[PDB]
Amino acid sequence: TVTNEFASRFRTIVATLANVVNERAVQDDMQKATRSCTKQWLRHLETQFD
Amino acid sequence: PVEYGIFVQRGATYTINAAGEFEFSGRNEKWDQALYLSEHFPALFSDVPLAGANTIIAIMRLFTPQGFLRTDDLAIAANFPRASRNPQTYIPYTNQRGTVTNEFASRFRTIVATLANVVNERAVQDDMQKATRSCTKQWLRHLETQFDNIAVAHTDHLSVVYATMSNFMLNFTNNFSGNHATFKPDQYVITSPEGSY
Amino acid sequence: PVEYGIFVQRGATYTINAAGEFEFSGRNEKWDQALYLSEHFPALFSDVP
Amino acid sequence: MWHYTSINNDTRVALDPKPNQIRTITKPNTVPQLGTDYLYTFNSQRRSHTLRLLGPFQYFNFSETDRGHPLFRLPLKYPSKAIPADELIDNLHSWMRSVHLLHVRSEDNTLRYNWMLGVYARSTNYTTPVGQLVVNAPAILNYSNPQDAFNSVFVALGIDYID
Amino acid sequence: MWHYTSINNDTRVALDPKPNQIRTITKPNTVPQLGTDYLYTFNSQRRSHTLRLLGPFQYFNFSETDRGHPLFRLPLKYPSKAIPADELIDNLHSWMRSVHLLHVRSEDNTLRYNWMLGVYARSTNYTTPVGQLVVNAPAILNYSNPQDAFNSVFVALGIDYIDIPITNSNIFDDSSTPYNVRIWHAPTMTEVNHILALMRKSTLVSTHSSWHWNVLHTFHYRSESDMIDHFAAKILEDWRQKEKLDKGALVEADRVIQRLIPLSSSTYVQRLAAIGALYPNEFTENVLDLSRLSTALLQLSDTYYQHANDQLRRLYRRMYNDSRTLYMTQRHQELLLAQITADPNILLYPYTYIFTTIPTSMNYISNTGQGRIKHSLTVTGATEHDTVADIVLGQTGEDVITISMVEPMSIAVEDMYGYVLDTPTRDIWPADEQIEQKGDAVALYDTKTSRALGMFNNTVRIDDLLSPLLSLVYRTYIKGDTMTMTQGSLDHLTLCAAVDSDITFVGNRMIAPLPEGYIPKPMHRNNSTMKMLSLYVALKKLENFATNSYLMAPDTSIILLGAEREPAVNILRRFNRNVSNVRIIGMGDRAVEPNIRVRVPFPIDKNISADFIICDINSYEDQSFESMFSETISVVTTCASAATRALVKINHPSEYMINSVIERLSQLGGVFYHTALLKTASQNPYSYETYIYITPIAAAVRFPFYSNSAMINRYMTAVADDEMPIIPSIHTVIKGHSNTYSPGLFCGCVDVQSAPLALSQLKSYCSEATTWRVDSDDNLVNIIARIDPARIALEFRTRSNTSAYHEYQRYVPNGLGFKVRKTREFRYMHREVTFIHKLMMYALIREQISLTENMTQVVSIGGRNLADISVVPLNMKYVVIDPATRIETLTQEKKNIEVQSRPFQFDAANMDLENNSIYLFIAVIMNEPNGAATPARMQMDKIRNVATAMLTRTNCVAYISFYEAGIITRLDQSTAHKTIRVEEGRLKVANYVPVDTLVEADVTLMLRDIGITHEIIRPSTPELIDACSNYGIRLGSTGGAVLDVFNHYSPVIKLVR
Amino acid sequence: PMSIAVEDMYGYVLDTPTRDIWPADEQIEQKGDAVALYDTKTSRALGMFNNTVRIDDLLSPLLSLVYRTYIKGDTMTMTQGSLDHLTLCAAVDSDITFVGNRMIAPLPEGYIPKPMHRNNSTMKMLSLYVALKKLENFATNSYLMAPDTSIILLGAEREPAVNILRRFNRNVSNVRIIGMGDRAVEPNIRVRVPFPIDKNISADFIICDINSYEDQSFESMFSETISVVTTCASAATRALVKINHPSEYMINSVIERLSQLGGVFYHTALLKTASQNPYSYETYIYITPIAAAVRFPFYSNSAMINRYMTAVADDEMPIIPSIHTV
Repeated sequence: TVTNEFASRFRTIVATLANVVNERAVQDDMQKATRSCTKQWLRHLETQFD
Repeated sequence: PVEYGIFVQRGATYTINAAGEFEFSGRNEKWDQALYLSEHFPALFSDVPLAGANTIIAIMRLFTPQGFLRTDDLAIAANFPRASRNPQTYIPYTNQRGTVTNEFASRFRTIVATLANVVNERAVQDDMQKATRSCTKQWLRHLETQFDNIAVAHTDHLSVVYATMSNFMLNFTNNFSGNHATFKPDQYVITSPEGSY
Repeated sequence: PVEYGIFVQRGATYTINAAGEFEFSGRNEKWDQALYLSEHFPALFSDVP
Repeated sequence: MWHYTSINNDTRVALDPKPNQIRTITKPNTVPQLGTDYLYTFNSQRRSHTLRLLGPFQYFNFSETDRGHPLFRLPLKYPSKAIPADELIDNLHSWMRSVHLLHVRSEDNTLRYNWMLGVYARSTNYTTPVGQLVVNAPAILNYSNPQDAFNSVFVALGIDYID
Repeated sequence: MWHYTSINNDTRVALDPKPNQIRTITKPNTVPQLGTDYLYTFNSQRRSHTLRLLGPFQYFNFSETDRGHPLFRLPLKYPSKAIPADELIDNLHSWMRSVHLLHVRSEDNTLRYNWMLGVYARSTNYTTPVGQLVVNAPAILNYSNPQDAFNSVFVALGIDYIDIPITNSNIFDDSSTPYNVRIWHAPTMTEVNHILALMRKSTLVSTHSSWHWNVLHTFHYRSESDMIDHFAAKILEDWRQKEKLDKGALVEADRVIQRLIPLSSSTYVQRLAAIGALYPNEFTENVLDLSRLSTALLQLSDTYYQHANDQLRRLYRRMYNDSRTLYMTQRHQELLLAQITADPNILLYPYTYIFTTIPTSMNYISNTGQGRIKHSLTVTGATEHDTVADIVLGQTGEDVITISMVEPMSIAVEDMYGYVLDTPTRDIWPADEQIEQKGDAVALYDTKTSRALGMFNNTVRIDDLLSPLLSLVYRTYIKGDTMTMTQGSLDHLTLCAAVDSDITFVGNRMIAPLPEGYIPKPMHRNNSTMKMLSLYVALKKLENFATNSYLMAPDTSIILLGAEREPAVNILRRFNRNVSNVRIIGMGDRAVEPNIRVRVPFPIDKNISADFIICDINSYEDQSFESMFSETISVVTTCASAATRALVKINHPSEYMINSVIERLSQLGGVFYHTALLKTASQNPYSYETYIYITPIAAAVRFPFYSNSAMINRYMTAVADDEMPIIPSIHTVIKGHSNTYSPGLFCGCVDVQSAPLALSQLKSYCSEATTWRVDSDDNLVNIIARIDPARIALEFRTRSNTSAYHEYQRYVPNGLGFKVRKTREFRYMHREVTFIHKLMMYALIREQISLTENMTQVVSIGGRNLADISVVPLNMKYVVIDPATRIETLTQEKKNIEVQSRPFQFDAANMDLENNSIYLFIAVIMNEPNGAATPARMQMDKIRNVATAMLTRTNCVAYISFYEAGIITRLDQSTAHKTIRVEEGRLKVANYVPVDTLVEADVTLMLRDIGITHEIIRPSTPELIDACSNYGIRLGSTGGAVLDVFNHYSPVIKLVR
Repeated sequence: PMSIAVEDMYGYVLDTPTRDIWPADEQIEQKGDAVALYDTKTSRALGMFNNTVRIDDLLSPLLSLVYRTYIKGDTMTMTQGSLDHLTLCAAVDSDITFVGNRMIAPLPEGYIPKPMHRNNSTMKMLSLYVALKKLENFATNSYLMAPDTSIILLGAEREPAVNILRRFNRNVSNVRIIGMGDRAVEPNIRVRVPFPIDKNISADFIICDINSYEDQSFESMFSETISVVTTCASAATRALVKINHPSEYMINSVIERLSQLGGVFYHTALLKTASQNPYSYETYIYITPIAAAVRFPFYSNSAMINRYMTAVADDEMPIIPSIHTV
């Protein structure tokens, strides 16, 4: 019942990674316009592959 | 993620012990409506302190109801058919015929915030433009104030209606005691030595 | 599970001893009709406690 | 002298808790005192903070979920020096008090618990049949004959071996 | 005494402040001092910070607004630890000073305030009519007649009842309210009569016997069960004050009968209140653990009516139904009358039913503390058992109870390095003797000593045995707690032996604080280290006795001879670290540097010497004597010449090989030597290994050689041919009164409700069973018993079988310990060496009493609690002549025995002549009947008397045991004041007042001149293992080291006719 | 509430025996007088008083205060054998410590011991123990059970009485402490009044505070206890036995009994201990095997005995303190 372990795993994978993409991005001082649009995109398949 | 893990970890639905403590179950089982009548309250509402995931529990306090529960009074002396040892209903919200603001609109005001504060963390979390954090927070904000005005007469005037409806003739039975985390209706069944009840 | 644990184990098929006392086999083989005409009875219906 | 003289034991066979109180086992109230509730260290191996689960918990399993909860993040935080006694106990205790072994308490003064098998049904989320067995049928785990314990499991879902 | 005498109160009625100053109440200026302004805590429940509002504020209400203000956010901020005293008080005070109770001060010197009602008008924001009343009309609240107070409110807004919701203590718990009190506007007694009469409707309401403000109000339970938290708390409180009334003690209570009337209960509450009236208890004195307090109480009734009583089983099935009634009790009743008398306006509860002293009972002992209950099973009760089936204790599921091999040492570190010198005594070792000794000694080696004894030294390794104590020394130091030593201090040496890192100092005492964030690794001992380390203490000490500086002099060294050396050697340097030149070395095969690695037959050309040497090697030489004897005679030779004082572990030794060493040093140096046998305190309890102490004295000795020696007999006997060991078992199936049982404990889990009976039938084997419940939801007790081969000799004697049974019937529900946390039980108890000793004297005597043709009764002359019992077949009568035995004559005859509590000890008026009798004279000729000390000269005359006495009788054997002198000099040198010591020529044998002793020779010479056949018999190792093995007992360090000597010296005389 | 200097709290009194002989003529009158009191139950007024005035609450806030400061680091000077040391200890649950005496190991970081839980019998028993060590040789201020000598506590519902003694005697080599009495929880054997045969116990000084009520209605109740003191008596060198009653009869009967179960009499005293429900006419006999006869024993008046000797009863109710306000 409820969620998975597989989709649930991908969920934390997208994040740990995403968190990683975040450091690199704030690192190469980038507009928040795209840090977000793209993080937003990364986010769609967390749920999307759920 | 973390909160919904320590917490759903501790049973997704509890039932109640004999000494009335709360016995949560183990699995995080889903929850069907046909499972509504039978020792098994949904677990989110248990409203029982849970060491770990506390943000989830706190967000939870928002759901508890406002109004008190009046005991029909009138319908009873009139003799109206109730059938529930002692009839009574629960009114959504006290008619605050006093002064300034409310307690109901005033409550929603802190509810929008605690929540809004919560929306804020999630948003700064998924690094979003301040253009929308704001436009949307702004929107969240319009009904804090916006439902301030509606609840004025809604609660005074809309409430008294229940005040009476709570007691219409046939319109018996107790619907809700007022305590989400522990109110299971009275199961009435027609028993029959003959066939199956 | 718990009950069809001790039950299949008591024996999954039995036979009637010279004095009725049911002789309960300890195996739990299936039950092809191939032995409907033998001396074995499906065990469930033993109707014995 | 001559003839060896021993007293066999079957430690594990007798380390599985009685069922009726296989709840307080996770120690829900009190917090795990290092003495007899776990062994622990940090070695001059630059890093190497080993946490030994002394108690009825020795043999356990975890999960994908059990493996999320900090304490498994709590090691990779003090790479430099021994985890802060405090942040450790306090913490550990949180998880400890989380594991909720599915079961059906009884009254018979001889049942036990098999545990291990169970602990494992919990490991994976109750999907691996043996596991999908206990869930709805929890009583299956109590048992009196150290061996019948298992033979029950098999007999029902019918299999040569469980891993 | 009789009539209860109280002073009613109506607390609340008199806790409502005077109106004119019902403002300073919120304390606007000063800040709330924890003392009397609130109670507070944070519990090891991880979190649980409870804030108790002590004061006129107890009963309050809050709001939706009151519930905003921090303090209700102030709890969920320090989830981890107790709120910061500061942030708490300071804070709280803010709110405190906020609540502004609407009112209209006055001047009348009688008004009050009702408060509660008001407090509540404030709760909600003055909307609920009663509340909408006070606002504009505030004066309504002041009042003078405690009841008119309210009746005013009602009269005006006209209503049957006002509901006062009722909060809960601990302002930190917005989690609902169990129930709520309803105030019933029922003035005259008649009115109420009927209010609550109709109240047998509506689900659950309940009320108290009397009433606050004297205005009938009732409780309404939000739930069927919540109803039980309340009753339980309250019915229980009743026995709390009721114990006092029975006792006769002014009890200012709110109302006599504290219980509370289940009006509409529902079975559970039905049977709960059912019990209530019965006061089934005994003034506890303890404190019952709340929370599970309900289940505890609800459970007790199930068992009370359950063991019930037939008659009173009904008396209770009665109140089980007619429950809306109240069951006072004559006394109570009489009191309530004083009350009604005072002013016929006290409108107390209508329907009731006086009792009539209640039909007897059972003081159902109880308490829900945390200890586990140690019971001491009685021999014979009075429930004449028919038979009743054999009980089946379940399986002890470790994590509750684990069973282990040897009750860890637990002793004061300082007494741990104590030995004994068995000094040589044997003017000459003639060839005639050599002829017999070599053969006896070779014979033992040919076979290998008792299988039973050897199994024992190995299982009982002075390592683990004495570890946790040592582990503890180390455990504290690692955390900065050991701040006082003294270098030479034994205590200093021990912490040191225990910790790897380098121990330090400053101006002594102060030990250089552990360097920052670093930690030393607790030392690694071999189980030979404490022994060797200890031998070293024995040596420095042996140097001149009187001294406490154990730091190897200035530039003097020693070498360690023990195969597999270090830390033994290593600990010595860390210990002797600062002292000028001290050189330490360690040989022995398998020894790792810093340690030379020689091999037994010392390689020629390799010359070594060093003040004091310690040789612990030698161990096993295939040779099978002749040569093994020679290989070692050889080891001691080098170890001997090369050094001034040294220890050599001679293992065996026999009166032969150990003695041979003496003759050898005798010639490799004319003027003999001075040797001693150092039995060292720490050293595998048993292990008959003895270290000879050798030194070149400069005054001859004219003695050397040995005969008995406390040390030698230890290995001299133990002949072997034991016919296997008696492994301690653990059977868990209690049979009804049947001898069969093999030595070992009963660790079992019996289901409760049966515990009474199991425990009751269980008394027939062991004689002290410990037990516990883990939680109040564990319907199984845990029994632990260890069959005690003495109780059996006693319970079984002349069949029968009556146990105290019903009396234990009382604990059943609750009084059965209650621990919750792994216990440890050892398959081997510990025991004061003195106790193990007479226990041993018995194993020689019982076997004897089982070897003499016809023998009719055992006359135990001076027993005391009848010890001698387990030393007589389950056939003969046992007759104790003991002044203070005090046994009921009937119980005395039930287990067939006789008591003459008539002290004598003089012939001519001593009817010993009853032939075919055995006189057991243990002790007695020690301390006068008056628990004194029979002066040695006089102690002798008693033996002289039984002698002339035994002399004119027949077929009687008298067992007299005395204390020969050798123990005193040996003791003065040895230093193991464990339980012997030697106060000015005597010896406080444990708890006994010193006891001057006598000459073994004078004893022999007097009876010898007289002619009575005798044997001075002293126990042996065969008997020791036997005495101990069937007893779960172990020996424990100090004991072994000193028990050898004490057993040997403390001989016995068989005056046989 | 009490309010007194802790140190003066462990003080008793020895009413010493004085009565060359206890003739049968006297026995005739005493047994009846004594039986009569038991037949009725002493003064309703007096009894009501011991219970209301429990030496617990009465003497608590002073004791509560000792504990209140220590929890916050203010008690930095003791002396082990010190009475003062024993009291702070009896008062605090956790393990009291030391260093070079005086300095008490500072409370470990952010932790707090739970203030002790006394029975209202503990201060009394704890105090009796002080009386015993002190009775050993009077002049001395080292109240730490010698080197390897032990005592056993005989009071039903024991501990912390026994427990406080070990924490107090915690460091001293071998001191063994035990506590019997029904309803006693481990570490405490749980025997019952008429000591179960075969169970042999002794231990330097024993303290017996049990006995309390025996339905027997004398003859036997007198005998059940005469019996209690007998074991308590032979088995030990010095021990306290709470004899409750005692009358000039029963207390005296105990004297005649020890008189013969050992020729050279005994030496007994009546220890009225400072702390102990102000009233409560309960007296502990002190018994020891003196080695010089005594040629006196037996009693006549005794300050201790009259306390319960009179109080005849037949009081005609108590005078409850009122509070009239007019």
